[PDB]
Amino acid sequence: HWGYGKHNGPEHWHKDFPIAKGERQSPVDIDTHTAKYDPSLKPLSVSYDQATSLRILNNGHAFNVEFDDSQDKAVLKGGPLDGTYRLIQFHFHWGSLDGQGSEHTVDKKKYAAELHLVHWNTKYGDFGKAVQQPDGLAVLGIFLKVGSAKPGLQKVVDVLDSIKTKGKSADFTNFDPRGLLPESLDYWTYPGSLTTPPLLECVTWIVLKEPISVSSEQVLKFRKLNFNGEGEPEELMVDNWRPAQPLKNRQIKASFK
Ligand SMILES: NS(=O)(=O)c1ccccc1
Ligand SMILES: [Zn+2]
Repeated sequence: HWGYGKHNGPEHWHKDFPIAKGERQSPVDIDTHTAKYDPSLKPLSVSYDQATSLRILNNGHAFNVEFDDSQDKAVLKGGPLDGTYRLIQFHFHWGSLDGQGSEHTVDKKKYAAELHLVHWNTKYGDFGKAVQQPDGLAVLGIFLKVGSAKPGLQKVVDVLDSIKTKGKSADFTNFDPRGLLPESLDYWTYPGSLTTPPLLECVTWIVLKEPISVSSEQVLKFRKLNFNGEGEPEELMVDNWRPAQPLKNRQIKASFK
Protein backbone atom coordinates (compact mmCIF):
# COMPACT_ATOMS: atom_id res chain seq x y z
CA HIS A 1 0.00 0.00 0.00
CA TRP A 2 1.07 3.58 -0.61
CA GLY A 3 2.91 5.57 2.03
CA TYR A 4 5.89 7.84 2.59
CA GLY A 5 8.70 5.31 2.89
CA LYS A 6 11.47 4.73 0.36
CA HIS A 7 9.62 1.69 -0.97
CA ASN A 8 6.09 3.12 -1.18
CA GLY A 9 6.51 6.90 -1.22
CA PRO A 10 5.70 9.68 -3.70
CA GLU A 11 8.11 8.36 -6.37
CA HIS A 12 6.20 5.07 -6.48
CA TRP A 13 2.62 6.32 -6.43
CA HIS A 14 2.29 6.66 -10.21
CA LYS A 15 2.36 2.86 -10.62
CA ASP A 16 -1.02 2.45 -8.89
CA PHE A 17 -2.28 6.00 -9.48
CA PRO A 18 -1.19 7.08 -12.99
CA ILE A 19 -2.76 10.53 -12.50
CA ALA A 20 0.29 11.20 -10.29
CA LYS A 21 1.92 12.41 -13.54
CA GLY A 22 -1.16 14.40 -14.56
CA GLU A 23 -1.71 17.97 -15.69
CA ARG A 24 -2.94 19.55 -12.44
CA GLN A 25 -1.14 17.81 -9.59
CA SER A 26 -0.51 19.25 -6.13
CA PRO A 27 1.35 20.55 -4.26
CA VAL A 28 3.32 23.12 -6.25
CA ASP A 29 5.96 25.72 -5.56
CA ILE A 30 4.40 29.17 -5.34
CA ASP A 31 6.73 31.56 -7.11
CA THR A 32 5.60 34.82 -5.53
CA HIS A 33 7.00 36.97 -8.31
CA THR A 34 5.13 35.07 -11.04
CA ALA A 35 1.79 34.97 -9.20
CA LYS A 36 -0.50 37.78 -10.33
CA TYR A 37 -3.04 39.81 -8.38
CA ASP A 38 -6.52 38.91 -9.63
CA PRO A 39 -9.11 41.70 -9.33
CA SER A 40 -11.91 39.26 -10.24
CA LEU A 41 -11.52 37.35 -6.96
CA LYS A 42 -14.41 38.01 -4.57
CA PRO A 43 -13.81 38.46 -0.84
CA LEU A 44 -13.02 35.14 0.88
CA SER A 45 -15.49 34.02 3.55
CA VAL A 46 -14.43 31.48 6.16
CA SER A 47 -17.52 30.84 8.28
CA TYR A 48 -16.65 28.39 11.03
CA ASP A 49 -18.70 29.71 13.98
CA GLN A 50 -21.18 26.81 13.88
CA ALA A 51 -18.60 24.06 13.26
CA THR A 52 -19.35 20.69 14.85
CA SER A 53 -16.25 18.57 15.30
CA LEU A 54 -16.82 14.91 16.06
CA ARG A 55 -13.74 12.72 16.18
CA ILE A 56 -9.99 12.55 15.64
CA LEU A 57 -8.56 9.56 13.75
CA ASN A 58 -5.04 8.27 13.03
CA ASN A 59 -5.44 6.87 9.51
CA GLY A 60 -1.85 5.66 9.13
CA HIS A 61 -0.89 8.64 6.95
CA ALA A 62 -1.83 11.61 9.17
CA PHE A 63 -4.56 12.36 11.70
CA ASN A 64 -7.94 13.78 10.69
CA VAL A 65 -10.25 15.90 12.80
CA GLU A 66 -13.68 15.12 11.36
CA PHE A 67 -16.74 17.36 11.27
CA ASP A 68 -20.48 16.91 10.91
CA ASP A 69 -21.11 17.98 7.31
CA SER A 70 -24.78 16.99 7.10
CA GLN A 71 -25.75 20.68 7.15
CA ASP A 72 -24.21 24.03 6.22
CA LYS A 73 -22.39 24.56 9.52
CA ALA A 74 -18.74 25.34 8.79
CA VAL A 75 -18.41 26.61 5.22
CA LEU A 76 -16.01 28.32 2.85
CA LYS A 77 -17.30 30.70 0.17
CA GLY A 78 -16.06 33.57 -1.98
CA GLY A 79 -12.57 34.06 -3.33
CA PRO A 80 -12.23 31.91 -6.45
CA LEU A 81 -15.17 29.73 -5.39
CA ASP A 82 -18.60 29.49 -6.95
CA GLY A 83 -21.17 28.47 -4.36
CA THR A 84 -20.73 26.88 -0.96
CA TYR A 85 -18.13 24.40 0.23
CA ARG A 86 -18.66 22.46 3.47
CA LEU A 87 -15.89 21.59 5.90
CA ILE A 88 -15.50 17.80 6.30
CA GLN A 89 -12.10 17.39 7.97
CA PHE A 90 -8.73 18.90 8.63
CA HIS A 91 -5.30 17.34 8.92
CA PHE A 92 -1.62 18.28 8.73
CA HIS A 93 1.57 17.28 6.94
CA TRP A 94 4.85 17.70 8.79
CA GLY A 95 8.54 16.91 8.83
CA SER A 96 11.12 15.11 10.91
CA LEU A 97 12.95 18.45 11.36
CA ASP A 98 11.74 22.06 11.47
CA GLY A 99 13.27 22.81 8.05
CA GLN A 100 10.83 20.61 6.12
CA GLY A 101 7.27 19.35 6.29
CA SER A 102 5.09 21.57 4.14
CA GLU A 103 3.71 20.37 0.82
CA HIS A 104 3.41 23.72 -0.90
CA THR A 105 6.55 25.84 -0.90
CA VAL A 106 6.92 29.59 -1.27
CA ASP A 107 9.84 30.63 -3.48
CA LYS A 108 11.16 27.13 -2.71
CA LYS A 109 10.93 27.70 1.07
CA LYS A 110 9.64 24.72 3.04
CA TYR A 111 7.72 25.35 6.25
CA ALA A 112 7.73 23.00 9.27
CA ALA A 113 4.19 21.82 8.55
CA GLU A 114 1.03 22.55 6.60
CA LEU A 115 -2.62 22.45 7.71
CA HIS A 116 -5.30 21.38 5.20
CA LEU A 117 -8.93 22.26 5.86
CA VAL A 118 -10.88 20.13 3.39
CA HIS A 119 -14.24 21.23 1.98
CA TRP A 120 -16.65 19.82 -0.61
CA ASN A 121 -18.91 21.63 -3.04
CA THR A 122 -22.49 21.30 -1.83
CA LYS A 123 -23.86 21.28 -5.39
CA TYR A 124 -22.65 17.66 -5.63
CA GLY A 125 -24.51 16.38 -2.58
CA ASP A 126 -21.74 14.34 -0.93
CA PHE A 127 -17.94 14.13 -0.78
CA GLY A 128 -17.88 10.97 -2.91
CA LYS A 129 -19.69 12.63 -5.78
CA ALA A 130 -17.67 15.82 -5.35
CA VAL A 131 -14.42 13.95 -6.08
CA GLN A 132 -15.75 13.06 -9.52
CA GLN A 133 -15.87 16.78 -10.44
CA PRO A 134 -13.21 19.28 -11.50
CA ASP A 135 -14.58 21.79 -8.94
CA GLY A 136 -15.59 19.29 -6.30
CA LEU A 137 -13.27 20.32 -3.46
CA ALA A 138 -11.66 23.37 -1.91
CA VAL A 139 -8.71 22.96 0.42
CA LEU A 140 -7.60 25.87 2.58
CA GLY A 141 -3.88 25.45 3.22
CA ILE A 142 -2.08 27.16 6.09
CA PHE A 143 1.66 27.04 6.74
CA LEU A 144 3.12 26.37 10.19
CA LYS A 145 6.41 27.84 11.37
CA VAL A 146 8.05 27.11 14.70
CA GLY A 147 8.01 30.00 17.17
CA SER A 148 5.42 30.92 19.78
CA ALA A 149 2.75 28.36 20.73
CA LYS A 150 -0.62 28.38 18.96
CA PRO A 151 -3.18 28.25 21.80
CA GLY A 152 -5.93 26.95 19.52
CA LEU A 153 -3.79 23.95 18.57
CA GLN A 154 -3.13 22.70 22.08
CA LYS A 155 -6.35 20.67 22.38
CA VAL A 156 -5.28 18.76 19.27
CA VAL A 157 -1.76 18.22 20.61
CA ASP A 158 -3.01 16.90 23.95
CA VAL A 159 -5.24 14.20 22.44
CA LEU A 160 -2.52 12.70 20.21
CA ASP A 161 -1.34 10.33 22.96
CA SER A 162 -4.69 8.56 22.68
CA ILE A 163 -4.44 7.98 18.91
CA LYS A 164 -0.78 6.99 18.64
CA THR A 165 -1.19 4.18 16.14
CA LYS A 166 -2.99 3.54 12.86
CA GLY A 167 -6.69 2.87 13.28
CA LYS A 168 -7.10 4.55 16.68
CA SER A 169 -9.70 7.27 17.12
CA ALA A 170 -11.01 9.42 19.96
CA ASP A 171 -13.94 11.71 20.63
CA PHE A 172 -13.09 15.26 19.62
CA THR A 173 -16.24 17.29 20.04
CA ASN A 174 -16.48 21.04 20.60
CA PHE A 175 -13.24 21.91 18.84
CA ASP A 176 -13.18 25.36 17.22
CA PRO A 177 -11.14 25.41 13.99
CA ARG A 178 -11.20 29.24 14.03
CA GLY A 179 -8.32 28.97 16.48
CA LEU A 180 -6.05 27.59 13.73
CA LEU A 181 -6.23 30.60 11.40
CA PRO A 182 -3.71 33.45 11.06
CA GLU A 183 -4.81 37.09 11.24
CA SER A 184 -4.78 37.75 7.51
CA LEU A 185 -6.77 35.94 4.83
CA ASP A 186 -4.45 37.05 1.99
CA TYR A 187 -3.99 34.00 -0.26
CA TRP A 188 -2.78 32.40 -3.45
CA THR A 189 -5.07 30.14 -5.47
CA TYR A 190 -4.70 27.61 -8.29
CA PRO A 191 -6.43 24.45 -9.59
CA GLY A 192 -4.88 21.22 -8.35
CA SER A 193 -5.35 17.81 -6.82
CA LEU A 194 -5.40 15.77 -3.66
CA THR A 195 -1.80 15.47 -2.45
CA THR A 196 -2.23 11.80 -1.45
CA PRO A 197 -3.52 8.84 -3.43
CA PRO A 198 -5.91 8.73 -5.18
CA LEU A 199 -4.45 12.14 -6.27
CA LEU A 200 -7.76 13.18 -7.83
CA GLU A 201 -7.76 16.44 -9.77
CA CYS A 202 -10.77 18.02 -8.07
CA VAL A 203 -9.33 20.74 -5.84
CA THR A 204 -9.36 24.51 -5.85
CA TRP A 205 -6.38 25.28 -3.62
CA ILE A 206 -6.47 28.39 -1.43
CA VAL A 207 -3.11 28.80 0.32
CA LEU A 208 -2.83 31.53 2.93
CA LYS A 209 0.22 33.79 2.76
CA GLU A 210 0.55 34.33 6.51
CA PRO A 211 1.83 31.29 8.40
CA ILE A 212 0.70 30.45 11.90
CA SER A 213 3.29 30.03 14.61
CA VAL A 214 3.34 26.85 16.68
CA SER A 215 5.82 25.94 19.41
CA SER A 216 8.63 23.45 19.06
CA GLU A 217 6.91 21.39 21.76
CA GLN A 218 3.65 21.29 19.78
CA VAL A 219 5.26 20.02 16.58
CA LEU A 220 7.41 17.56 18.55
CA LYS A 221 4.20 15.86 19.66
CA PHE A 222 3.05 15.44 16.05
CA ARG A 223 6.34 13.58 15.52
CA LYS A 224 5.56 11.06 18.28
CA LEU A 225 2.66 9.61 16.32
CA ASN A 226 3.10 6.27 14.54
CA PHE A 227 2.45 5.23 10.93
CA ASN A 228 2.14 1.63 12.16
CA GLY A 229 -0.69 -0.11 13.96
CA GLU A 230 -0.69 -1.24 17.58
CA GLY A 231 1.65 -4.15 18.26
CA GLU A 232 3.73 -3.52 15.14
CA PRO A 233 7.31 -2.19 14.87
CA GLU A 234 7.33 1.54 15.58
CA GLU A 235 7.68 3.82 12.57
CA LEU A 236 7.41 7.47 13.55
CA MET A 237 4.82 9.47 11.61
CA VAL A 238 7.14 12.10 10.14
CA ASP A 239 7.78 13.45 6.64
CA ASN A 240 4.25 12.69 5.47
CA TRP A 241 4.46 15.33 2.71
CA ARG A 242 4.52 15.09 -1.07
CA PRO A 243 7.07 17.35 -2.76
CA ALA A 244 6.19 20.05 -5.26
CA GLN A 245 4.91 18.86 -8.66
CA PRO A 246 5.18 20.43 -12.14
CA LEU A 247 3.04 23.55 -12.56
CA LYS A 248 2.44 22.78 -16.23
CA ASN A 249 -0.31 24.86 -17.82
CA ARG A 250 -1.41 26.70 -14.68
CA GLN A 251 -1.32 30.19 -13.25
CA ILE A 252 -1.27 31.02 -9.56
CA LYS A 253 -3.40 34.03 -8.65
CA ALA A 254 -2.95 36.32 -5.65
CA SER A 255 -5.81 37.87 -3.67
CA PHE A 256 -3.64 40.83 -2.70
CA LYS A 257 -1.94 43.65 -4.61
N1 LIG B 1 -3.90 16.28 1.33
S1 LIG B 1 -5.27 16.79 0.75
O1 LIG B 1 -5.06 17.04 -0.65
O2 LIG B 1 -5.78 17.85 1.57
C1 LIG B 1 -6.41 15.44 0.86
C2 LIG B 1 -7.72 15.69 1.27
C3 LIG B 1 -8.62 14.64 1.30
C4 LIG B 1 -8.24 13.37 0.94
C5 LIG B 1 -6.93 13.13 0.55
C6 LIG B 1 -6.01 14.17 0.51
ZN1 LIG C 1 -3.36 17.24 3.05
